[PDB]
Parts: sequence; C-alpha cells; structure tokens
Amino acid sequence: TTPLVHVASVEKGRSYEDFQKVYNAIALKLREDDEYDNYIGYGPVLVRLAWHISGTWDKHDNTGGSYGGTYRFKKEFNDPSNAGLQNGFKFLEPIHKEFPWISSGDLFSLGGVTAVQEMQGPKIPWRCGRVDTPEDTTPDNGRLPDADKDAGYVRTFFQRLNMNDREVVALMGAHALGKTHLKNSGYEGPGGAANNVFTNEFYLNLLNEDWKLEKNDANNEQWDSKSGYMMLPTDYSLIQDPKYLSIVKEYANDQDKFFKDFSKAFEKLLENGITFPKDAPSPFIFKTLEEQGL
Amino acid sequence: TTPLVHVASVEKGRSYEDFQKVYNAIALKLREDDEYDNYIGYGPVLVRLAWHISGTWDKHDNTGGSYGGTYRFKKEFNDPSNAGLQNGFKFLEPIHKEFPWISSGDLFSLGGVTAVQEMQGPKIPWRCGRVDTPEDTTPDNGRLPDADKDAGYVRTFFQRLNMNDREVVALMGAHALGKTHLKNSGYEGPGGAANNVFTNEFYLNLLNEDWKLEKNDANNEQWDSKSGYMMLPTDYSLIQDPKYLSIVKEYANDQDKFFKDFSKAFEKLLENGITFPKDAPSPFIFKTLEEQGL
Amino acid sequence: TEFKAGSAKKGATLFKTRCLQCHTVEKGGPHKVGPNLHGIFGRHSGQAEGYSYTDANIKKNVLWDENNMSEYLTNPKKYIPGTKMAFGGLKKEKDRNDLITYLKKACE
Amino acid sequence: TEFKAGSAKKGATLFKTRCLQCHTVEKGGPHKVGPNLHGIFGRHSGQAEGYSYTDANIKKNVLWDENNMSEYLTNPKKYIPGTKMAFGGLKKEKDRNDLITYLKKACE
Ligand code: HEC
Ligand code: HEC
Ligand code: HEC
Ligand code: HEC
Ligand SMILES: Cc1ccccc1N
Ligand SMILES: Cc1ccccc1N
Repeated sequence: TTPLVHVASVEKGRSYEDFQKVYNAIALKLREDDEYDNYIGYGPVLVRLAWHISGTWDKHDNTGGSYGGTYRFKKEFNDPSNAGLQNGFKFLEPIHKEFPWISSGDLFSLGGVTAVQEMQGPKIPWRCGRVDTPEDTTPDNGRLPDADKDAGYVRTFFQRLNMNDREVVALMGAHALGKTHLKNSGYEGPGGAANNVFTNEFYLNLLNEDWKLEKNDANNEQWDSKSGYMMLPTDYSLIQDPKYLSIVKEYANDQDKFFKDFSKAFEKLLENGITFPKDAPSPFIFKTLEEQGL
Repeated sequence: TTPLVHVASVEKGRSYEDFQKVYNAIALKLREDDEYDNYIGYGPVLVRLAWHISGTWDKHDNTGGSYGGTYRFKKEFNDPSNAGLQNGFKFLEPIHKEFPWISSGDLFSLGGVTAVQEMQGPKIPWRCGRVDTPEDTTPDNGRLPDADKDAGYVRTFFQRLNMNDREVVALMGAHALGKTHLKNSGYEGPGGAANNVFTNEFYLNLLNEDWKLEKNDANNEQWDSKSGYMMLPTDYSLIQDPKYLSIVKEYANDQDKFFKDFSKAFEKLLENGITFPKDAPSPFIFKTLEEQGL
Repeated sequence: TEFKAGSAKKGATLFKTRCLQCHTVEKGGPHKVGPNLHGIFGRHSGQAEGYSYTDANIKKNVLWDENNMSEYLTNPKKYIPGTKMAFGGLKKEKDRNDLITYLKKACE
Repeated sequence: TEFKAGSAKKGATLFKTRCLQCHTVEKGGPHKVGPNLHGIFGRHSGQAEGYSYTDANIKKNVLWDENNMSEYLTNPKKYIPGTKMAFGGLKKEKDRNDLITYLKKACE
C-alpha cells in the first residue's frame, strides 16, 4: 500500500497576509507575556514546541511529523520527554480560537518560526498546507531523543529525520535559547547569558567556557561551567566528536553562516514528511514586528 | 513682500510605508498607555493638540498653522489656553526620537489623524511635507477660541480658519472625545458616556439630553445634564443658532454623513496655510492596527 | 479554561472607569445607554427586561460565560457587528480576567 | 521630564532577571559579559575600562541620563548600531521607568 503520502492543501481561501496576521498575533502576545519564566519569554518554548512536534517524523514509513498537528491528544502530551510544552500549547490556544480556520500543524510550526524571527534570529521561510489527521492517528512515544547520550546517539537518531552532521550542529544552536527546568526534564540551568536572543553563543560557550561534569538535584549528570551555564550530555557530545567539533568552531567564528544554515535546516525540519504540490504557493517570508514599525 | 508662503517639502526618500511606521508606533502607544486620565487614553488630547497647533492659523497674513511646527518653542507653549497639552508632547517625544527624520508639524498632525482612526473614527487622508521654522516665526498667544462665547463668536472665529457653517459643526463633533478638566480650562466633565470612541454622540446628546446652566467650582458657567454630562457654552450655542441647529440634527441621526464631513474638514484644518506642489504625492490613507492584524 | 482568577479589586477599578458611566451591576439597578448587567451570566443575549436592544444583539443568542465574555470585551464589533455599544475594548488579557472576576461577584 | 519615576522594588526584580547575568551594579563589581554599571549615569558611553567595548559603543560617545538610556533599552541595536549587547529590549514604558529608577539608586 506504500508509505503514507501527506499532500499540502492550502487552507481554502487563505493567502499570504492571512498568515502574516497570524504571525503578528503571535509576535504580539510574545511581547505582552514577557513575564513568563522569569522574563525569558514564551519564545524558547515555542521554538521547542515546533521542534518536538516535527521530531515525531520517521523517514522510513513517513509517520509523524508536523503535518498532523496531533498535539491536542492525550497519549503524546504526557510524555516524560515532553513536560513543559503545555505552556506553549496554552499560549497558542487563544490565537487558534481567533483563527479557527488554521490547522494545528501550520500553527505550531508558524509559532516556532515567529519565535525565532522575533528573537532577532534569521528569517525562516514558511509554507502552508498542513492538514489535520484523524484522532485514530498519533505517533508512539519515545520518538524524540534522550539528553543523556553521546554523539553517536545524536548522529544515529537524526538520520531518522534525514539530517546530516552540518544540519544537526546547526539545529543544536537553538539550545542557546531558554533553559532546562528540573521540574520538567531533570536538568537545570541555561546555556548562556543571552537566552531569549538568537545568537551563536551556544557554540562559543561550548568552546571558550570551562566545563565540569557534575550531578544536579535530580541525580542527573550534566556539564556545568563556573559562570553558571550548563550543557546536556548530547550537547557536550558536539565537542567530543571531531566531525561535530569542526562545525562548532565554524559557527563560533561565523554567525551569518550559522544563521544561513539554521534557516535551511529549521525549515527542512518543519517541512519534513510533507510533500508539496507544484502549483502550491512559493514559501512565505513574514516581516518582523520591528519591520512593521513596532 | 506679500504674505508668507509655505511650500510642502517631502522628507528625503520617505514614502507611504515610512509614515505608516510612525502611525503604527503612535497607534500602539495609544493601546499600551490606556490608564491615562482615568482610562480614557491619550486619544482625545492628541486630537486636541493637532487642532490647537493648526488652529493657530490666520488666513489673512498666513501666519501660524500646522506648517512651521513652531510649537516646540517656549512662548506659544506656556499660553494659558494650552493647559493640559503637556501630556500631548510627552506622549509624542519618544516617537520623535524613534523617527527623527519627520518634522514636528507632520508628527503633531499625524498624531491627530492616528488618534481619530484608532478610536474607530473616519479615515483621514494625510499629506506630508511640513517643515520646521525658527522661533523667529512663532504665533503670539491668544488667537485660539474662547469657550465662554456664543454662536456669533464661533462663526466669526472660524472665518479666520476658512471654515463655513457645515464645516465648523463637523469639527465640533470631536468634543464627544475626552473631557474638560477644571485645572486646565476652568470647566469640568465629559460630554457623554463614550469619550474615547469616535461617535456622533456629541450631536445626539446635545439634542436629546436635558441641559441646565450652572456654576462650576471655578465659578465659570457651563451647561450640565443630570447624567453627569457637560457642554461648553460655545458647544451649547450650536443649538442656540438656527442654521447651526440645522446641521446638528443632520449629523444626529446620520453618522456616516458626519464621518465624511469631519474627515474632509479635519484634513483642511491640518493642511491650512500650506501650498502643495503638483510634484507632491497624493495623500496617504493609513490602515489601522486591526486592518494590519496588529 | 481560558479566563482565570485575577484581582476582583482591580477589576472593580476597571469597571468604575471603563463601564460605570454606562453599566449598572446591582440587582434591578437603573438603566442607561445600554442594559443592566445583573444576571449577565447564565444568560442569553437581549434578555434584560425594559431595555430596548437593537435587534443586532439578540439576533445571536449564545449564553454568556467567563470565556466568550473575554473576547467580546476584546472587540465588541468583531463579536457582534452592529451592536450599539461604543467601547475601545480590553486588549490586555490581564485587564480582561480581573474585570471578569468582579462581574461574577457584583452581578450575582 | 520625559520619563517619570517607577518602582525601585519592581526595577530590582527587572535587573535580576534581564540584566544581572551580564552586569554587576555594585562598586568594584567584577566585569562580566558586559561592563560594570556603577555610576553609569553622568558618564560617556564606552568609558569604564577593564572591559573591551566594541568601537560602535564608543563611536557616538553619549552622556547617560534617564531619557537617552530609556530608548537604548527599548532597542539597543537601533540606538547604537553594531553594539555587542544582545538584548531584546524593554518595549514596555513602565518597565523602563521601574528599572532606571532602581539603576539610578544602585549606581550611586
Ligand atoms: C457606553 C458607552 C458603554 C460602555 C463604556 C460599555 N458598554 Fe456594554 N453595552 C452598552 C450598550 C449600548 C449595549 C447594548 C448593545 C445593543 O446592541 O443593544 C451594551 C451591551 C453589553 C453587554 C451584552 C448585554 C446582553 O447581551 O444582554 C455586555 C456583556 C456588556 N455590555 C458589558 C460591558 C463591559 C464589561 C464594559 C466595560 C468593560 C462595557 N460593556 C462597556 C454600552 C456600553
Ligand atoms: C548580555 C546578554 C547582556 C544583557 C542581557 C544586557 N547587557 Fe548591557 N551590555 C552588554 C554588552 C556586551 C555591552 C557592551 C556593548 C558594546 O557595544 O560593547 C553592554 C553595555 C551596556 C551599557 C553601556 C555601557 C557604557 O556605555 O559604558 C548599558 C547602560 C547597559 N549595557 C545596560 C543594560 C541593562 C539596563 C540591561 C537590562 C535591562 C542590559 N544592559 C542587558 C551585555 C548585556
Ligand atoms: C530546533 C530546536 C531544537 C532542537 C533540534 C532540539 N531542541 Fe532541545 N530545546 C529547544 C528549546 C528552544 C529548549 C528550551 C525550551 C524552554 O526553555 O522552555 C529546549 C530544551 C531542551 C530540554 C529541557 C526542556 C526543559 O524544559 O527542561 C531537553 C531535555 C532537550 N531540549 C533535549 C533535546 C535533545 C536530546 C535534542 C536532540 C538530540 C534536542 N533537545 C533538540 C529546542 C530544540
Ligand atoms: C477637531 C478637534 C477640536 C476642535 C475643532 C475644537 N476642540 Fe476643543 N478639545 C478637543 C478635544 C478632543 C478635547 C478633550 C481633550 C482632553 O480630554 O484632554 C478638547 C478640549 C477642550 C477644552 C478643555 C480642555 C481641558 O483640559 O479642560 C476647551 C476649553 C476647548 N476644547 C475649547 C474649544 C473651543 C472654544 C473650540 C472652538 C470654538 C474648540 N475647543 C474646538 C478637540 C477640539
Ligand atoms: C543546554 C541548554 C541550554 C539552554 C537551553 C536549552 C538547552 N538544552
Ligand atoms: C463637552 C466636552 C466633552 C469632552 C471634551 C470636550 C468637551 N467640550
């Protein structure tokens, strides 16, 4: 019967600035709810949200992926590796009530794109046409990676997402954003001083800072610097592996390259498993609230 | 060598979208600072400020008007009839430093335009090109109307502004907005229930409510209603005049006619004393924050 | 949920300054430009005895609860296009919540 | 004045969360990612040494007061293009007042 084929179908009657208005609604609520997570902002968790819903994709049978937008269910909401994402879902709930016509998938992904751009990151071209699957369909748990691993685990895991070394290290640059919460994952602390502003700091801190493998209050082992920062095992793997290392330094000295490659990879990630028709609209590039004079 | 001639010179390389940015910045700050004057917003005072700076015009010698932006200067600033307009400039100062290219006159009048539209009033076409002039040419104090006068005074006064019967009644619809402050003018109270939303309520209240001549705590006399509303004597004289009353009841049961007459009249007011070249672009129609989905 | 418990003390303040010149909270209170808000929860539209609603308000009857009240106050004309209620709108979610907590108390 | 006075207890709760990671305010404070801010008011930009400023910060050499600081913290890149400070900005006016008021105290 062949693996499933998820075809993009534009929300009927909707065009470029139908979505640009949704972009703005998110960018606005971002600036308003600035108090969240001790003034970190909803930005990071929205980026995380777009990743964890895109990370359910499996290239082998085309199951999962952002096309579904199945995040409204029970079985993938209570995942141990997913705790804390509900703050992102509740953030989006009012704007989905505002635009009932938009699909769950297109919202979660747009929300992640809106977060990265408004946090002074690169422009991420976005596309539409994600459609909502039956309640019957929902990706099994354990589709998302584990933070207590090595570089081999990361490389191997990301193969399932059709990602190569360069794409992986790029996407990882996002762990400059926000922090780890002990009540959520069993890890605690940020990876840098600027965690609500998209920067290449992740690679910089990974090289210049002095890391010591410690034990936090959840009995989990993480890498801590005496400047206060922290790194997941999987993140520290990037400087243990030699092939990963050279890319880390590349992004540490070259931020525009990192931006350019993150944009590609992130768009790819959000657009995995969805096959776009050829009459389908060219990818959207929304302008920031700063570009609209706000 | 014959009366002053003020030529509209467009700010270098600035087009529609530049001035739309200035509108947006102002329109956002109207929504952010919603606590001002017991939650009426900065809307009314900005409308007033634009009127007051362009109301300084004199058609005979072509002195004053909204052109020179001469209001930044001291003499006409500490004028008695100007109490309360301080808040109008404290409001616009941060916008001016964000867009330092725009002239004082363009900003002053744009604030008036922006306020009206954001308070859900008519679309007011706005032209650019005003340029600043030195304190050398600053209108002397006391060429703006007195509140304690009658219809004859009103009609006569507005002949100086080149406004006829139909026009002055429209412009006077703006006294639905905001309120009167005793510490400012010596009169106290609003003219209706909804004074931060642009409506024809002025004409309806003027006609329908029951008014009594009373003393206020400043010992000035004003027309009061038992609903807590008030009217300036000049406002009341709009029903004491036969031909003024003709227009009042006209706008009373028809809001659209008022809206279109107000727009044209307001635009003339802000543009009075200004000569526009053919080289000059057609006036802008700025879209609101709702229309931009902002 | 969408709304959640905020300050009923600041919601009163928001009612004093943005509603009280219109709306009356108390049971069987006087009328005004619009209706009397007593029993506005567990309530259709245009029920208020004695007030003349424009038919635009009662032409959509959906029971007022703590949620649909929130985005009616965000923009009264995006909810009921043709309502004669002239109001700027509560664009701040906090201001909405705090005012919703007060109106569920005074309009008991 | 342009900007009013705010809550220094609110400003201190704005510094711990949005500034303290890059900045120290107390006298003889250790130089972090950003320069020590003690006595920043009444001082030219890119002045306090021990820190390596980008030359864009020293480029326009401004005297720090209440009103010029406020817009620099609204959009650090718009006011000083090429600045090393990675900050989203204080888009809220009250948040600017509260913080500057606290900063005005701690810089003494
Ligand atoms: C006068 C200027 C008002 C202000 C300020 C507010 N409201 Fe109002 N309201 C007003 C009118 C004239 C009407 C009736 C509109 C119609 O078409 O008949 C209303 C109506 C409401 C309703 C709905 C009543 C119902 O459905 O039976 C609600 C829930 C309401 N108003 C609440 C409300 C609140 C909470 C306000 C301030 C925050 C507010 N209104 C402003 C007049 C005016
Ligand atoms: C790191 C992520 C920072 C955060 C968060 C904040 N600041 Fe900062 N600051 C930082 C750097 C790298 C620099 C130098 C800029 C350059 O171009 O080199 C600064 C500088 C300042 C200054 C000016 C110092 C001077 O003129 O001598 C000020 C007044 C300042 N920073 C204040 C400030 C405030 C109030 C912040 C939080 C609200 C804040 N900064 C955040 C690094 C970082
Ligand atoms: C492109 C984006 C992206 C990718 C890819 C990504 N993450 Fe993250 N992750 C985030 C963001 C953003 C946060 C912080 C969210 C927050 O602060 O709420 C985060 C935080 C976390 C947390 C802690 C969450 C919490 O609240 O404590 C864990 C655990 C984690 N990531 C594991 C991983 C692992 C393991 C991988 C891959 C091997 C991975 N992530 C890949 C974006 C990403
Ligand atoms: C097009 C707009 C406009 C015109 C024309 C206009 N006004 Fe007003 N005026 C306003 C607005 C809006 C307010 C309310 C300001 C506020 O609430 O801060 C106001 C307020 C006032 C006040 C009281 C200010 C205070 O703080 O107490 C006086 C007095 C006044 N106007 C006099 C006049 C007189 C006299 C005329 C003409 C004969 C006139 N105005 C024409 C817009 C206008
Ligand atoms: C290590 C890390 C730091 C900051 C935000 C996220 C992560 N994963
Ligand atoms: C009657 C009135 C109301 C509001 C503002 C001004 C006036 N004049």
